[PDB]
Amino acid sequence: DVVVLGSQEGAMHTALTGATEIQMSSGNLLFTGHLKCRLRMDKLQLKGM
Amino acid sequence: DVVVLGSQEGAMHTALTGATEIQMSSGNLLFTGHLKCRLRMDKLQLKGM
Amino acid sequence: SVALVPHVGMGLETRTETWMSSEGAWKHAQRIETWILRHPGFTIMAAILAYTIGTTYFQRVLIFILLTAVTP
Amino acid sequence: SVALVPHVGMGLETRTETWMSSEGAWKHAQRIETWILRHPGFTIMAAILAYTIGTTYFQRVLIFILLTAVTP
Repeated sequence: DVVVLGSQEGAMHTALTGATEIQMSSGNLLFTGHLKCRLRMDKLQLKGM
Repeated sequence: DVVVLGSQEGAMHTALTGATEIQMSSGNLLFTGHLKCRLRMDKLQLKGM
Repeated sequence: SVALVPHVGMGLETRTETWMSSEGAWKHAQRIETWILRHPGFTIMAAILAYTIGTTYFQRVLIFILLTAVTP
Repeated sequence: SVALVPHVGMGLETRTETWMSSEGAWKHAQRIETWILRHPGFTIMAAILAYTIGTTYFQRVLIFILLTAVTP
């Protein structure tokens, strides 16, 4: 006989522990992660001396 | 913020692997398991000699 | 969760097949083989540790198969 | 199932807490401690095996903590 194994949503969440989560409703709203700038600053007064 | 962890029905089934299953709809209909008779047989013809 | 403690050697057996019918055993073996196949560097590290500590051959093989099986 | 291979040392970390926020580690430790507490006879058997094979003290302690951790 046949048996549906049931929803594995809880087992899915227990699988994806240790992974960062993200809100994704409006296209994408991606979060936590880093990036690397090089910064050039000539072009700068001190808001008036 | 709060997060429901989801249904663990699949994780439940994966937990209760290695256990005998049982249909239980009408009160109980218990299955696989053993018992021990001692059998006395005096009281027996051979359906006629 | 109830992802583990998978009710294995508790007893309570019978003549009939219980729930997964000899599929959970192959499940366990195939997932640990798959995890060894994905991460060879930890296998090499475990082999080096087995060669360093112990140093009698049977002890080496024992702790190597254990450190392959220590993964959660 | 996806009860295991729980995406642990894959990398990909960040400054922020990932999913269970240091609850899965204590989950793992507490369930293996609970399973040791329920089944003392296998712990005694593992201790006897650790005393028999190996026989240098560090090897004994290593394979004893491993045979406590070999449970699925």
